[PDB]
Formats: sequence, structure tokens, C-alpha cells
Amino acid sequence: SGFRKMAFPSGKVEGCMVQVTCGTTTLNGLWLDDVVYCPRHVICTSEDMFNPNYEDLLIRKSNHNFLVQAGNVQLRVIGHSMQNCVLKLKVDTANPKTPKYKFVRIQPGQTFSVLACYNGSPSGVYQCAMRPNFTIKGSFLNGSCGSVGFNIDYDCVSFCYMHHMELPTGVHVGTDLEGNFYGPFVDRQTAQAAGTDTTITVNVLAWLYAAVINGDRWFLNRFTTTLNDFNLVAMKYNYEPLTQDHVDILGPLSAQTGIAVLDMCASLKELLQNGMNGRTILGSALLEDEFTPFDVVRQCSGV
Amino acid sequence: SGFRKMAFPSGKVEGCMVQVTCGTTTLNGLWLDDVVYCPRHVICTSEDMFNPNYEDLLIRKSNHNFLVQAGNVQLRVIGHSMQNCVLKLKVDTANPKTPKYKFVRIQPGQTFSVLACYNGSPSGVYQCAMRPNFTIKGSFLNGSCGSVGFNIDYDCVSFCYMHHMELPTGVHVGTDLEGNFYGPFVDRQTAQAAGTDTTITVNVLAWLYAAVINGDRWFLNRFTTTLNDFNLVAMKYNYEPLTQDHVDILGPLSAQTGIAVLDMCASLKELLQNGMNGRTILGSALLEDEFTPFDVVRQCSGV
Ligand SMILES: *[C@H](O)[C@H](C[C@@H]1CCNC1=O)NC(=O)[C@H](CC(C)C)NC(=O)OCc1ccccc1
Ligand SMILES: *[C@H](O)[C@H](C[C@@H]1CCNC1=O)NC(=O)[C@H](CC(C)C)NC(=O)OCc1ccccc1
Repeated sequence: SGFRKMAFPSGKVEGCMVQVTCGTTTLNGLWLDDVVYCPRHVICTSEDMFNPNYEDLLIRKSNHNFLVQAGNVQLRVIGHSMQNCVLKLKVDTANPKTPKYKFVRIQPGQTFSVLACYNGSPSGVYQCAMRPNFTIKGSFLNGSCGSVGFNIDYDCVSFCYMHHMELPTGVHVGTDLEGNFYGPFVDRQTAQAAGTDTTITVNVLAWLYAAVINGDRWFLNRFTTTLNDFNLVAMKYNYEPLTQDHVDILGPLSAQTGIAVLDMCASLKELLQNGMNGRTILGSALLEDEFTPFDVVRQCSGV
Repeated sequence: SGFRKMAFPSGKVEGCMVQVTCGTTTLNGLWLDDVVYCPRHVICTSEDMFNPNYEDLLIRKSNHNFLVQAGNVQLRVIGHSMQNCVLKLKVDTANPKTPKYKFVRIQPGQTFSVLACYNGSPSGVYQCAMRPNFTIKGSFLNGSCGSVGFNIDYDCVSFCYMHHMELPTGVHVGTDLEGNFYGPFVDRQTAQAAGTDTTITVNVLAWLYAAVINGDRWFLNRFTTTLNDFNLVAMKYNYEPLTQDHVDILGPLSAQTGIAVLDMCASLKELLQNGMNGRTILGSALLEDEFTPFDVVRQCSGV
């Protein structure tokens, strides 16, 4: 037993990270087949980033201006293109370590693993949720752009995130692997607002189920509620409204504990209105919402 | 910026995990050079585990009784030996993926990454601290034994932990890679007590420094303290006594924030005596102690 925030094993992605340098700017790229993907602001000087015209900037760059390095081994760039906010650098060698992979655009409330890299070398791996306001609470320093987020299903890597920027609030924003930003953000170093964030209700419920599956029961009570009655409370606490789809997704957990979903909603309601009284759930004194229902099943059954 | 619980990239270890089966018991082994390391209770039936005589049990096993499988590829076992609580299975093939590696015995209060595996296949990776009472707060199901804990320094993997057992309290115990248990534990499925756990004071201080480096400042105050005065408080709260060695290790953080270590101790003292008043530090409402000073430096400088 036990429950932890767990990242996917990163080996399949580690073999795809390379370094991309353009003039004095260096960040990471993702090498799949004969293409290297990287954020387009690699072509900016630290001064261009406050208001770049990426078209005019790219027009002064040729293939030999993109230095791509896999380990200590250099790659030869034979073409380049700009797709939305990423660059696609064509190289003359297919990555012999390319895994089976897909590009997917993840939905808010889903989770994924981030392999934080610098100079094309992995630094560490951690799990993130795509917030409802399309931000993530990451750990990113200068040079970390091009670090990617991913899920793994058996042997297939679904790439869903490439890192680009940190907002003034300390949260992090990026694109899918076709260069489209998650959320209302642009890759210009100017003040940008993510808007009100809300708690992922279905994930909090899954984590309360995970808590019961691991022996923390003090918050179960003799009450029940309705979808409509609970959502009047979710409103007051900037929680996502719960839906019947959410209820269905909690089915497997509702069946392994024997606790009806609306009964667990009744516990959550009391925790929202009364706090935790200095008690703790799975070693946390806050309500955690970065575990999907899928995440709890996977960990509580050894996938 | 940002601060997260981050595991090392797991690729170098993923290439060393194999499956080891003996009769009906299956767990994981670590394949390095021409040797596979695994917990010795792989030779037990589920009934033997409540009181095994490992010598008498091993005497009925030959090389061909140890089924070792790397992916879908079987390995040929040409010798076996029992060193303390692990088995060493000699195979006729050296792991072509063997990294540079060391076997180290970690100290209480240090951290390491766990690659949780089942059937020789990685499931996920997470960071753990070796508690002062020589337990860890992991995520382990049946079949996870043989999962290993490790650190990485550039290209060298320091293996420090192999998983064996879950105590009745829900915490997890294991050995170093020479088969010696961390703590007062034996590999028999009987009730065993880890004893009082205590909070890793030096790690809490490092995480408060990490909080300042990331903009959480509300807990800084106008007070200071002495090593002796603080440790009279640490006592009351089952905190590890702070030492001058601890003070030195916090030097780099004490120099990047400009906050004297005894001043930060004064903040911790007030947080212990007064709680957090429903406030939060790096998104947690508890005092976190599973980050070493080394861990904070590494993450706040991109190693
Ligand atoms: C790419 O490596 C980098 C990631 C930032 C740097 C610190 N933490 C991050 O997540 N991105 C940028 O430098 C980005 C470039 C634009 C053209 C999109 N601008 C940015 O993030 O500016 C805000 C900022 C910069 C430096 C420190 C903190 C915030
Ligand atoms: C090895 O795969 C396994 C790991 C346990 C199983 C559940 N969570 C863990 O960490 N170890 C054992 O089964 C171990 C065998 C002895 C000979 C050391 N006994 C054990 O951990 O028993 C306690 C226990 C068993 C099953 C569920 C929960 C606790």
C-alpha cells in the first residue's frame, strides 16, 4: 500500500532530448525520427523576447545557424520550418532511439510527467496537472524551455506539452507539440494573466478514494448529497462542477471501496465547510487535486 | 522558478530491471554486469514467509529453478549465492546496458529515487527520504520487491536501496545492495516496530530556504535564536537536534538568500509553536522534511 505522486519512467524520453543553440540562446529540443522540435524563441536574443516578430527574425536564420547536439555528437540540419510557436528542424539522421509516439493535446484536469532538462540533458522528472486555467505548477529555470510533458501507455509515448514561459504569478505555460499554446498565452515576455484557477473536483474525490484504499477514514460520515446540492458548495469554493461523466469515471474506485460517489461528495462538502481541524489525509493537510481517477487506479493496482 | 519533489531520470536503471521467478513467487531483480540481485524471499512460498529458514529453503533450489527474464528474453543462470538478505544470481550474459554504478549505504535523512517495478517492468518513479527510524514512505504493492532506490551523479548510478517489506504501520523497509537491512528489521512476515520517527530538522530548514528563493516570505520575522535554545524546542516536537555540521551544509542557501541560519531557525521555532494559521508554504500546509540541502541547491540551480 501507500500513495505517492509518481512520474512515468523517463527512459524513452531521455533518448529524445537534444540541445539546440541559435546564436547565444540555448534550450532543449525533442528529436523524433528526422525532426527536432523546439520552442521558436530560440531564435531570439534576450532583448528580442520582450516583443519579437518571429517571421522577421526567422528570415535571417539559415540551417547552419541552428546548432543541434545529441550528447557530444552534432547533428546536421537540412531544413527548418515554423509551425505556430515551435520550430521543426529537419536533420539528416533519424533518432535511433525514437519510441513509438503520438502527439496529443491534453484536456484540463489531466496529468502528465515532465522531464525537466537543461543543455539537452535530463535533470529530473515530476508529475503535473494541466490546471483548468491552462497553467501548470512546475519547476523550470532559464534554459529549461523545450522540456516536454508526456504520458506512457505500455510502449507508446504520448507527448502533450512543451515548455515555453513562466507567468508573473510563478506558474508555467506551454504548447502542444504542434506549437499551439494551452490557454490564452503568447510567447512574448510581457505581463499575461491566466485568470482564476479552480480546483479539479473529480481529482479531489479520487484522492479521497485513494485515502480510503490506504486506511485514512476519519473523514467518512453519515451524510449524503445531490449533484446539484454539492455543486452549490463547489461554486462557493471555486471547485469545478461535478457531472455524471465524473461520477462514472469514479465508478471503479466507488466499487473497490464500496462507497457511493455522492456519499464521498458528502465527506468533501464537510471538509470544505469545516476544514481538516489540523488532521491530515495521505500525509497532506490540504485537499489534493492533481491525481486523476485513472492515476489512482493505476497506482493502486500496479500498472 | 518553482519547487517540486523531483526524481532522477530513471533511464539508466530501467535498463537494469529484470523479472525473477522461483516456483510461484515473482519479483524484480537488478541486472548489473553478469549478476542479478534480488530479495532472497523469492524462494519462499506465501506460507514460508511467516517464518522462513532461508538456508534450508535455498538448499532445495538449483540454478535452473531461478527463472530470470529480461524483457521477453530469458537469461541463463550459472550460479547462485546468498549474501545477507539478497540473492546473487550469476548469469552467462553481461547486461549490455550496465551503467557506471556504485553500491552505497545511505544515511538517515538523505533522499533517493525509487523506480517502482512489477514483473521486471518499470511502473513509475518517485523521491523518498530514508527516515531517521530507517523507514521510507513509499508506494509498493505485491510484486514490487526488488525495486531499487538510487541517486545519480552525472553518469554514475549509486544504488542504495532494495525493497523487501511493508510494516503494519504502512511504511516500507529494505536493504542496501549487499542485503543488509536499513534499521532493526528482518525479512520475516511478522509484526515489527520501527520506533518513534523524528523530523529531519536540517531538511525542513532547507525547504524554508527554498520557499524564500521562490517568493514565500510570510514566515520570516524579527527574531533569532541559539543552537541550544532551538534544540530545546526541537526536542518537544520530535525534531532532530541541529548541529554545526547542519549549519555549514545550509551555508550555500544561507548565502543566496542572505538569511542567517539561526534567523531561519527562529522562523521555524515560531512555526512549530504557533502553527501556520491556515497559511501555506510552497503549496503545503505542513512542514516538509524530505528535501535535503543538496536537493534544494540542485533544483534551484539546474544541475
Ligand atoms: C525558456 O527556457 C524560458 C523558461 C522560463 C525561465 C525561468 N522559468 C521559466 O519557466 N522562457 C523564457 O525565458 C520566456 C521567453 C519568451 C520569448 C516566451 N520568457 C519568460 O518566461 O519570461 C518570464 C520570466 C523570465 C525569467 C525568469 C522568470 C520569468
Ligand atoms: C515484496 O514484493 C513484498 C512487498 C510488500 C507487499 C505489499 N507492499 C509491500 O511493500 N514483500 C512481502 O510480501 C514481504 C515478504 C517477507 C518474507 C519479507 N512481507 C510483507 O511485506 O508483509 C507485510 C504485508 C504483506 C502484504 C500486504 C501488506 C503488508
